[PDB]
Amino acid sequence: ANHLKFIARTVMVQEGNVEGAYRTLNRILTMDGLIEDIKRRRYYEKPCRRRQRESYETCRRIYNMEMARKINFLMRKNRADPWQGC
Amino acid sequence: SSFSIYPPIPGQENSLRWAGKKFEEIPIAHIKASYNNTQIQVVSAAHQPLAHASCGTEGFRNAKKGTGIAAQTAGIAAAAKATGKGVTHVRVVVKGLGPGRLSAIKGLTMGGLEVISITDNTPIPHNGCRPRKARRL
Amino acid sequence: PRYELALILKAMQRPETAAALKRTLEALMDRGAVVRNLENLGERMLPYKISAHNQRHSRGGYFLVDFYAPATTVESMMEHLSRDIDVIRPNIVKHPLTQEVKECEGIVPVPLEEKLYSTKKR
Amino acid sequence: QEVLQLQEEAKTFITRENLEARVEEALDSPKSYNWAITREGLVVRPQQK
Amino acid sequence: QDDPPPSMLLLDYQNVPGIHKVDDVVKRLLSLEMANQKEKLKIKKMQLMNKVLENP
Amino acid sequence: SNEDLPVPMENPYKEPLKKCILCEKHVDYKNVQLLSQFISPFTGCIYGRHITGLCGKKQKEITKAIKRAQILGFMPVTYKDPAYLKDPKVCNIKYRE
Amino acid sequence: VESFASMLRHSPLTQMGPAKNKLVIGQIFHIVEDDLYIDFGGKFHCVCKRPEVDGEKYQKGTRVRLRLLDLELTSRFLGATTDTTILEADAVLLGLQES
RNA sequence: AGAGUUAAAUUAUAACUAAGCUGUAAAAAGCCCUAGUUAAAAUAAAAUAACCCACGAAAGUGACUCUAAUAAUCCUGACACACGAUAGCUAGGACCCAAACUGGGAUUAGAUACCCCACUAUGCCUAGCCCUAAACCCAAAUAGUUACAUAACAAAACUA
Ligand SMILES: [Mg+2]
Ligand SMILES: [Mg+2]
Ligand SMILES: [Mg+2]
Ligand SMILES: [Mg+2]
Ligand SMILES: [Mg+2]
Ligand SMILES: [Mg+2]
Ligand SMILES: [Mg+2]
Ligand SMILES: [Mg+2]
Ligand SMILES: [Mg+2]
Ligand SMILES: [Mg+2]
Ligand SMILES: [Mg+2]
Ligand SMILES: [Mg+2]
Ligand SMILES: [Mg+2]
Ligand SMILES: [Mg+2]
Ligand SMILES: [Mg+2]
Ligand SMILES: [Mg+2]
Ligand SMILES: [Mg+2]
Ligand SMILES: [Zn+2]
Repeated sequence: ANHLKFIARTVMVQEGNVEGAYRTLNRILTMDGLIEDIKRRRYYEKPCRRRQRESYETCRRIYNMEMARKINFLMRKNRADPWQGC
Repeated sequence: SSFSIYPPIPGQENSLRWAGKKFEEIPIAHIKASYNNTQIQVVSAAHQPLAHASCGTEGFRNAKKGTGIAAQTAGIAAAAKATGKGVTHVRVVVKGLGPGRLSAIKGLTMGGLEVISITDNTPIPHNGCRPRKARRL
Repeated sequence: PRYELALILKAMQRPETAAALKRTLEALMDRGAVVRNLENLGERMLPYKISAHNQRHSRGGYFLVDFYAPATTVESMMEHLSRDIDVIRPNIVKHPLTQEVKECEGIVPVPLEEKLYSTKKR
Repeated sequence: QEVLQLQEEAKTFITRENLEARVEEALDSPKSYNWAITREGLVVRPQQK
Repeated sequence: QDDPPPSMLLLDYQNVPGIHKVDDVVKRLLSLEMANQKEKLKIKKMQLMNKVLENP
Repeated sequence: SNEDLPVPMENPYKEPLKKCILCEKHVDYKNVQLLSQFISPFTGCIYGRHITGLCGKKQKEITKAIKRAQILGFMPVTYKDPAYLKDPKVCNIKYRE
Repeated sequence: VESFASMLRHSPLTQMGPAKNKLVIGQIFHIVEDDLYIDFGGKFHCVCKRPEVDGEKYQKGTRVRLRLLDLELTSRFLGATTDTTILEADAVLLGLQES
């Protein structure tokens, strides 16, 4: 309101197509996390529900990043085995 | 062909024109996209309202106006009324997240109007007013 | 220095700007501040429109006053600079040169934690 | 060491006589705290513009 | 209720030599006027242990 | 009598601990550029540790210095200040794919 | 008769020190069509990819050069009592025995 | 614990445009002193930072600044003393928004429920009470050990 207009959350189209700039804008809001913020601020969530959701999200993030680390560690063993029928 | 995403600053000496006018001279398309309705208004650069349309004005009714096809027809009709008043380019701003966002933008595209910039101005409170309670108690 | 005054003034010309700075520093010296120096950051367009003294401003000058002041007179300084109308925003902070930079010695790598669960067979 | 440092810092303090000259000097000499940092950890100053 | 003077010249800056030849500005800065409450607490604590204590 | 046994000394090959970007540096609320490098250009949000990559001390000092500059009126809230848009990118977030 | 501490003191692996950024010559003992199994002689074989240049002269018994990073790739994941060895080594190809 | 301040929203109220706006799986009721855009006090709450794990004894605390400040040369210990989330009570003030109760509209054989609309106590401040919680991390405090050893599950077993 008090700020200057049309600087924030603004992308410009290239060569006359708007759908690509729209997916660009949606990626900006997605990495900034604003999309889930608008989904979660449609209704009110109690602080107990907020704490449970943050604990669940932290647990899932820890498990997923550690599992992806294990996949990236074991990716070099996906080659064909040299000792078949030994 | 170095293209920048960021807008041409009014205080800067950047030289980009669309049909002879500067960047802040181009009219504005406010797109309020709610979960049940989509209201479209094109206004001038001096914030004088050029034309207005909505899904209820396009002959749709209550559950029919929440879908995207009503927002698409609203974008086509609003771009037709904007072309009737004689505007070529418009800077479009979207308020709120709804199912008719894509449909409103492409309706404004297909209705005989050109867009150059899209700004998402969605009301994000910094923990301000308390919203309503959740469903399914 | 001990305190630092982030002082955003109204955008105006040289003589009444210098006069407003004059009465601001005599207001500080009346409460008893020992001012070290004055700093100008120039005049800039504000980040946002600020409503103060029944007016909306967009441009303003940025000034810094650093001083040694007793702890009881900071409220009197803030009250006088709130009633002053040629200033748009006064704020008083502790000066960052009072604290000394504690050492970033590097990022200690944290081990992954052991022994969280029992040695039962699943 | 601190009282000898405060001895020489008191010479440049603003007094009643010094106030006019210091206001006139400060309104003529702007200075900025702005600097940038790089990925390698080096400080870039915008004073070269 | 003991009353420290405003010109008390707080605890950390008492025993260094050459104070009274230094002008009023630095003495005012090093006095209790611009000091914190904890400096005054140290001053009261030092005076009270020198008042009542046997071996300080 | 065996001089070939190892000695109980510490590790000589300890490569020193990796440092943050502002490490043995001084942060401030008066410099808008340094505070605004760690801020999203389109929205004004403050990046976390996984994007910024600091010691926790400096991450907290950057957060407090930004928020002090946000309240005191030195830097914009809703957007990055466009005069400092073309600063070098220290953050590891990639917006264009 | 030499004691074993004396042999550890004069072993080349003790002279190696760090396993990071060490130039070690190795010998290829098994050929998989894109995968070279190279025994550089420390503990484990490493597995490299066949380069696009001179790829015909990498055969069995061929000596190559390596830059070691980890002598044994081994990590800890949460909920594990013991670490997870991959039973391999990590090294990349520079060239083959420039003489 | 005091004192001072407000960025994102939101609103009283004005100016242009439109005949519709809100509401859901779908509808009705309600509002058309309505809806959109531009200007904006007061009150309430403090996105991102936070993939952080700090402060406090616990409850609890994460918008900014300043002031005062976080006992014990540090063992256990009450029916004594001092605090104690939300909800509730007396008096004064404030009231954007949310909302028990209530009244309408849906659904149902019935619906004094789950769904929708409006509003009250209340949620806020000052002053005094009330002394209750799944006040739970269901794991008492202070010193220690990895010796013996798996009822089951869970957060491994244990000495003074
Ligand atoms: Mg406002
Ligand atoms: Mg309601
Ligand atoms: Mg329940
Ligand atoms: Mg209070
Ligand atoms: Mg009706
Ligand atoms: Mg009111
Ligand atoms: Mg906040
Ligand atoms: Mg203590
Ligand atoms: Mg006790
Ligand atoms: Mg209570
Ligand atoms: Mg109450
Ligand atoms: Mg009420
Ligand atoms: Mg009823
Ligand atoms: Mg609890
Ligand atoms: Mg119990
Ligand atoms: Mg006990
Ligand atoms: Mg069993
Ligand atoms: Zn650091």
